[PDB]
Amino acid sequence: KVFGRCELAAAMKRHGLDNYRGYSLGNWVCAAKFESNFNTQATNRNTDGSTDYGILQINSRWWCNDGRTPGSRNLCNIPCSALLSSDITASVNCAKKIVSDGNGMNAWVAWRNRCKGTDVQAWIRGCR
Ligand SMILES: O=C1C(Br)=CC(=C(c2cc(Br)c(O)c(Br)c2)c2ccccc2S(=O)(=O)O)C=C1Br
Ligand code: NA
Repeated sequence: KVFGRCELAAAMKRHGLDNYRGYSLGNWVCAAKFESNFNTQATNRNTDGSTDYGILQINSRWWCNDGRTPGSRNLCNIPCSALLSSDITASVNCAKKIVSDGNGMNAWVAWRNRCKGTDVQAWIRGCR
């Protein structure tokens, strides 16, 4: 599913991401924009053999099981395919674990390089 901007904001807000660990909703929408262009079926194969999955491009080395990332963990205790669903619940709850790592949203390269420090509030402009 390719979400609309405010459609994703509403789903992320309903799922509690607005100011989660201090990160305003716009930060999460911005991260999803640049990680996946709002597409739940986004994937990217990395150099190390891991794969990033879903609207927030969550990685199989630590967070989900795809059966093809040797030596990896499954800390969110989900198949990586669950991160591709139209329903973003699994991606959101796994992201909450990630952002609690200690490095916050810096875990998302696209957030650090394209959202951090910018006017992230624009990403929820006009939404209810
Ligand atoms: O006592 C509660 C009550 Br009541 C609600 C909630 C949640 C919730 C709340 C709202 Br409101 C909502 O719109 C959605 Br969707 C889920 C929730 C449930 C499962 C997983 C994550 C959440 S989380 O989103 O809170 O992380 C958790 C506890 Br504990
Ligand atoms: Na894994």
